[PDB]
Order: sequence, then C-alpha cells, then structure tokens
Amino acid sequence: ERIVLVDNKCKCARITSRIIRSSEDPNEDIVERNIRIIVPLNNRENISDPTSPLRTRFVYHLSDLCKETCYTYDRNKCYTAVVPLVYGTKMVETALTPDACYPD
Amino acid sequence: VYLLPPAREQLNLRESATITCLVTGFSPADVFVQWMQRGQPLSPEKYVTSAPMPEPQAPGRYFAHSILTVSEEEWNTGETYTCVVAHEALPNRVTERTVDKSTGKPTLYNVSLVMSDTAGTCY
Amino acid sequence: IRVFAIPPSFASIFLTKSTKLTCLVTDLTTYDSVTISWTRQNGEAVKTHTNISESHPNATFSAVGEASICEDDWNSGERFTCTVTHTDLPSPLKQTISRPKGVALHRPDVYLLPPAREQLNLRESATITCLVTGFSPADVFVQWMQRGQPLSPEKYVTSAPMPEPQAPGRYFAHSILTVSEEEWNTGETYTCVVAHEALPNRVTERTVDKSTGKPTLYNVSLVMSDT
Amino acid sequence: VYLLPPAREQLNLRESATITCLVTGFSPADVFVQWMQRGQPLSPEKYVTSAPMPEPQAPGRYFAHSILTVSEEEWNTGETYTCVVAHEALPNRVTERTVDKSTGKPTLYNVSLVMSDT
Ligand SMILES: *[C@@H]1O[C@H](CO)[C@@H](O[C@@H]2O[C@H](CO)[C@@H](O)[C@H](O)[C@H]2NC(C)=O)[C@H](O)[C@H]1NC(C)=O
Repeated sequence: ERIVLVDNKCKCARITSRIIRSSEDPNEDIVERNIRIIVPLNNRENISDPTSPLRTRFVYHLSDLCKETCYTYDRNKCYTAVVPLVYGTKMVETALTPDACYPD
Repeated sequence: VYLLPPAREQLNLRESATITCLVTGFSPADVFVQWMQRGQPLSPEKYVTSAPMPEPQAPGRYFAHSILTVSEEEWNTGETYTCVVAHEALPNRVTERTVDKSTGKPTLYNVSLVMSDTAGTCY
Repeated sequence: IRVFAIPPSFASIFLTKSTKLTCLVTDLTTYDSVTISWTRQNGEAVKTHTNISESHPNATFSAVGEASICEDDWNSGERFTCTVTHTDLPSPLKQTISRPKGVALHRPDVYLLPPAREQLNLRESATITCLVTGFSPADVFVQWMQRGQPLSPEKYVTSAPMPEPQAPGRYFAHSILTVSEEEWNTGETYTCVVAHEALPNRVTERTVDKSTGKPTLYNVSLVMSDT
Repeated sequence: VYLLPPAREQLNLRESATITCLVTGFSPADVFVQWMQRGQPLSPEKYVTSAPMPEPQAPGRYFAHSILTVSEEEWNTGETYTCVVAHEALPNRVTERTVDKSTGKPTLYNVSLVMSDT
C-alpha cells in the first residue's frame, strides 16, 4: 500500500510513504514517510578498488537521491578490477563479486 | 514550476479545495499553462489563469499563476492533478510537475536505520 | 628411476593457452641416450621435447618430457602416454594420463581469516589464512596480491585439495602467509586471488586489512540530511 | 597452537561453521591433534589434518593444520570446542587453546547519528 518515493539500490536507501487513513473521522489524517537504510560498515570508499580504507561517514543528501559515488555492491550489476598475475608478469582481469559476473 | 497544496485551514471549511500551480522567473512571456488530470485536460473554466506580470527583483523575467478548485471530498482520492506548463524555452517545451496529498510534508516519520556486516549488497 | 607425469594446471592453461604437458623422471641414472616418447592413446606419437634435463648435483637425476596438445583434445579426455626407453631398464614403462570425466563444476567460496590476536602478542609475525571451500573439480590455483605488487610465492604456502568431511565431492584447500605484525599493524591490506574452472570470469578474490578483519571497534559516523 | 574462529562471511551464509586449528613453527614432525568439547572428544572424521609441512620462512621447523567444521546453528550456542595438540617438544607434551563466539566479538560501537534537515 506504501508508495516507494525512492529505492536506491546502490545506497540501500528506500523512502516509502503511506497515508495512514485514520479511524473513519474527517480528514484529520497524517501522511507518513518511512525510511530505511542498511549501511554496510564493511566496504571501501572506492567501492570498486579493495585497496582503500574502509568507511566511516555515510552521508545521505536525500535531496540528491530523490532524483556517482555510492557504496553498496548492487546485487545485479557486477564489478571487477584488472589484477596482475605472475607465472613467468601478466596484467589480467578478475571478478570481484561472483554469481553476478556470470556471462551466461 | 511549483504546485502548492491547499491550506490546512482551507481543509476545515470542508467545501473548497484550492490548488495552486505556478511559474517563476522566466523569459519570455507568451507562455501557456493548463492542468492535466490523468491524461485528461481539465475544464478550462475550472481553473483560472493569470497573465505574465513581471518580476519584482529580477532584471526582466516574468511569472504568472493559475488556481483551481475542487471538492475537498475529492482531496481524498487526490490523483495529484498534474499541472502542465507549456513554455517555449524547455528542452521538450513542457515541464510538467504535480502534487497530491501523499506528496507534500508528513508529520510522522519513522526512520529505521539498520546496521550489519551482512551488507555491501543491497538486495 | 621414478617418473612423475605432470599434467598442466587448468590455471596454467588459462593463463597461457599453451597446454604443454610434461612428465619427469626423478632419481634415475643420467646416462646419455636417455629416450622418452610422447604418444597419444592411438599409439601415434606427437610433437617432440627439447630442453631436456641433465645430471642433478645430488644424484637425484632427472629428465623432463615436454609435450603439447590442443586444449579441446584434453577436454575430450583421451589417454596420453609418455614411455621411458632407457637402457637402465630397457623394458618400456607406461605412463598413461588422461582427464577424468563426470566431475561436476562447483565454486570456491573464498573466506579470508585474519591473524589471531594472540599471535599479535608474540610481537613479531602475523599469519593470514586464505581459504577455499566446497569446490569441484580439484586443482584450484591461488596466489597472494597486495598493493598492486605480486607476492613471490616463497612468502606463502598453499595446500592441495583433499575431500570435505561433509561434502561427498567437493574438495578444499588453504593458503598461509607470514608477515611482520607491524606490517599488518601498518594497515596495508592483503588480497588473495583464486582461479578455478567453475568461476564465472575464472577469477575471484577477497581482501582484508587490520580494520576489516575482526575489529574490536565499530566507528560509524553517518549523517542523514534533509529528511 | 592458534585457534581461529569462523569467518563472519561463512556465518553470514549461516551454513556450517569451520574452525581452523593452526599449529606453527615447531620441530620435530609428528604432531597430532584431536578435537575436544565438554571433555569428550569428536570422531576424527569430523575434522581433517594434513600431516606436517615444512615452513618456508624459517628453516625446517614445521607446521600443520586441521579444520573442525560444525553446524553454525550450534556454534551460535556456545560449545567451547577446543583443539588438543600433542608434540614431544612440549613442556607438558599436551597443550590446548580454545575459542567460542565471544572471542572476536567487537568491544565497542561508536555510532554517530546526525539526522537533520539542513
Ligand atoms: C577508484 O574508483 C574509480 C571509479 O570508481 C576507478 O576508476 C576506473 O575504474 C575502471 C573500472 O573498470 C578502470 O577500468 C579504470 O582504469 C579506472 N580509472 C582510473 C583512472 O583508475 C579506479 O580504478 C579506482 N581506483 C583504483 C586504484 O583502481
């Protein structure tokens, strides 16, 4: 019944809303803006370079994302960082998350 | 373009649901406006349109207005009464905006941050 | 006279596309006129083998039998045969190797455990345990990587596969790395990579530094503007 | 012996918890291990240790490792699960260490929530 104002899958924010149609009094209703965030406290600040510090601040200018440096691995679109391997050197690909980088 | 909702005290007389669409600081004049309700243009007499009187403090820009009323009982279905501006100086010459009851401002939040290592994922 | 038949790793292929297959004999006698021939299952011989071994310093004498094939051939899984014909025992021994068939594909689940706080109190050395799990077939490959420079393998040691107690088919492995605690105390994260033929782009990896692994401290400082 | 508790990630999957017992830099070879909890042991099938490997950095002081794998649905409950080690060089021939969930638990949170509309 709620109305997802925003669902930002690379900040794990989700502003919904729902008018709490009150007890059947006159129009003394109050609309209601649920919010929800799942901050990781595990990832980098360069989400796609696991050679950086972790994170401390998590800033949500909701104005900005009520409409690109956002910090959760989105499930569906996957990432990578070309990484050297040595068997001689070779500068070669990776797949920084599995089960989504599957060329299928 | 903005679309202000009615006043709370308006919504106690229990008949007149005023709605305000608007336009601000633009050049030039000759702009056309109208209100759209579910892909359906309203009654042209139902609203009333202003004319582009000039800005107070801007150098030469223009602005106009338009107002529309409905049953305040209707201000329970809402349907956001989209006001369709129509100005020449727009990328597609229309900068529609709209507003409903659910829009506007709530006075009951409930923020619900969670916190976990089981993250970095955004299911 | 003991012969090791050495099939190239899937990793060696995939990082070279050069599926050399070799067989070594160890602690035989290095006469000259040492002869070993690579043949297919058909008996038909294949390309030759150059740069062959010589007499070892410690009498653990050796001879490398080099070869090559097309990768699909090995994927097809037919027996390959290098046979030793030297006068020591001019009886032709038979080294037959193939690729198993029927093994399913299963992925490494690379966790990465950080050094135990106790070891950080002996005050010199730190150890990190890259782990792979629940995967098929055997022969994962791993190395360790940090700050964009590779880590020459004499730092790290790796296990080999050996079946799970619980999983009927899936093997696992390890890797161990030893580093000065101040180096790990420096921050200075570490990334262990794995390459294995059930992995989508063939290569996944994970990382850890002091902060990620088992921190006593959680310092969120999150700001939420314009509700 | 350093005992290591299962990765958060693995507990994330909450699938089966593996505890790794990691013997270190000792001599000579022929170490032995078996897993003990509440004082009665577990079948040597519930875990697997490959026999001693040489250590690279130090000279031929050896190391080894066995891994105990358990239902996390149990490692969520306590069950201190210690790993006993036997080695001739050991001043009492037998050492144990152990761990439970409350062994890597972070001490302190440091939340700083600054909800505003500015
Ligand atoms: C830091 O992040 C930026 C962007 O988030 C990365 O920039 C590019 O990332 C792509 C990813 O495929 C690479 O192909 C490019 O080469 C990167 N450009 C540059 C200039 O690095 C950047 O790679 C990240 N930091 C590091 C060290 O990789």
